[PDB]
Formats: sequence, structure tokens, C-alpha cells
Amino acid sequence: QTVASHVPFADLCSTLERIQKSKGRAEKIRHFREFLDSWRKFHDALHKNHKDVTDSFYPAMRLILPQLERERMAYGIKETMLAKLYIELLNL
DNA sequence: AAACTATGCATGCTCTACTGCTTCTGATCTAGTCGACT
Repeated sequence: QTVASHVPFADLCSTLERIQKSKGRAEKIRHFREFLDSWRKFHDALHKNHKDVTDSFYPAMRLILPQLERERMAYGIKETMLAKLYIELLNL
């Protein structure tokens, strides 16, 4: 019953887009804090009955900070490979 | 004078081979990524 299974990726993408659009640091910090607080409240609500929980903010934190990813090996797809795959798949 | 048989022709179906054109597949080759070394 991980929290990440109830959080659409669209919400995280929208939060990141709002953070990027904002100019002042205050707005970015406010958006991130609101998202984290919502996640924490949902986590508390979900795990009321469970005693030992391994669920955390890792699923979103790893995506927010890809430069700190070490569990996942190199994807092997750089910009050129990604462009080639997009061209082939989209049938452009 | 009548019946049987040798001879031949015309045509459809089938195996077998050969020549040539087109397409598919195995083999011969450069770009991208990770890694080794110095």
C-alpha cells in the first residue's frame, strides 16, 4: 500500500512546472513544501493501522534529484539515442 | 466381301531439364556508448 501508487505522475510534473515558472525562491519553496505536506498527511492517513512501514518520500525524491540516483544503472540512452527512438516510434 | 490388325495423326496431361529476371537472405562494413589504459 505504498503512497506512490496513489499519486499520479501528472501532479508531480505540475508541481515541478510551477516551481520552474516561479521566479522568486519563496514561491518555489512554498510549492515544494505544500506538495511534501500533502504527501506526509496522506502517508499518515494511509498507515494508521500498520506498525512497521518502509514507505517514504524516496519514490518522488529520486525523480526530483536524478543526479543522486545510484540504485539504477546507466540507462544507456543519451540525447541522440532518445531522438532516434522518438523518431522511430512516432513514425514521423 | 467382311472383320481384324498395322500404321499414322491430333490433343490433353505430366516429368524433366534448361535459361533468364526479380527478390530475399547471408555476409562485409561505419556511427553511438561504455569501458580500459596512459
